[PDB]
Amino acid sequence: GKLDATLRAIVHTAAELVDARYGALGVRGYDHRLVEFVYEGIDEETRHLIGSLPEGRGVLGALIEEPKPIRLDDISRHPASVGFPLHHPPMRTFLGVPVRIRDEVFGNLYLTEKADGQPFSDDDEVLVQALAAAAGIAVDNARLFE
Amino acid sequence: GKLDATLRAIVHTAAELVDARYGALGVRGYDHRLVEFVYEGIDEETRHLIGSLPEGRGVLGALIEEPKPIRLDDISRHPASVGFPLHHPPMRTFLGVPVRIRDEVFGNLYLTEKADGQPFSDDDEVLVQALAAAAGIAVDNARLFEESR
Ligand code: HEM
Ligand code: HEM
Repeated sequence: GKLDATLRAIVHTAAELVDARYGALGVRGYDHRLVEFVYEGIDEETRHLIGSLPEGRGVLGALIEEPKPIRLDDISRHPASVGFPLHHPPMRTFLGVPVRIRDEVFGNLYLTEKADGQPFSDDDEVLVQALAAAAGIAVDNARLFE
Repeated sequence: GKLDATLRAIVHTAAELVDARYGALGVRGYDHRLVEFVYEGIDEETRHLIGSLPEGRGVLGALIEEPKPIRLDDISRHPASVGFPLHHPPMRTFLGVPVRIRDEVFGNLYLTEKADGQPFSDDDEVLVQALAAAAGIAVDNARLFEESR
């Protein structure tokens, strides 16, 4: 539509910008279930194989509690990592930022598997922060929340 | 402090993702002159020989005085077209969107010359809009202007 289409554009744009194989952005509602879930790097066939949508339970729920960008050379190092459900493709390098405006958080933007086992840089972080802010404006524009 | 590197990254990713040969991002000051001019797709002979920075005099200011994106098959069939100074590459397809945040317009981001003479698409314009809004965030964060502080 308009939000979905802009969210998809951001995820695609961020992955390209930071040169990541995969990207997602989830936006969650009042019940903490997703309203918007947009992902890059995986076709519809593997998507259906993965099955359930994420619960945002580990590193990603660290991202929503904190407001902090999370930038990791290996996500399994992080205390709150829970690992991946079967068929989900393996990923180690992780760059995730919150999607936000004012003191409101809507969800997150996250990228994995930077080309060759290269770590994400701070350059990369600032770009993903710029795009996650563009995503905050887009959600706030669409309204969606009280 | 990364502002310039950020904009150069944005312009580069824009041009490539939309298949344009050329792309540029200009931010102007309170005095209507460029503060930042980022461009992609040209050598140094050429850049030196274009000479003078653009004044934002035609289609580029159409984007200035009213937001909304401009997407054209042929630059010269916009009633604002001024043309190009000598040495500047000829450009026919155009895709332009204002760079901005809140009620502030800091500049414009633009692409020309989709490969194969193809025209810019809606999807092309959506992506660029996304990158331009991120560029406005980046200009805003940089506290370059008083309506940021
Ligand atoms: C294509 C880009 C994707 C990226 C960048 C991505 C990222 C991640 C990351 C970093 C984790 C780590 C969990 C942790 O250790 O805390 C994870 C787990 C998980 N992912 Fe993905 N993912 C993608 C695609 C998908 C898709 C398409 C689905 C499902 C339809 C999905 C569903 C899940 C589920 C159910 C988990 C278990 C954790 C949870 O519920 O939060 N992912 N993903
Ligand atoms: C490489 C990416 C570039 C793009 C996409 C681009 C785009 C354009 C476009 C579309 C116009 C026509 C405006 C109109 O006719 O209404 C134009 C004109 C012009 N360009 Fe470029 N340009 C690029 C590079 C440059 C560079 C590097 C310079 C100077 C160093 C320059 C200087 C000018 C000048 C002086 C004009 C005449 C209009 C004005 O003064 O605003 N251009 N350009």
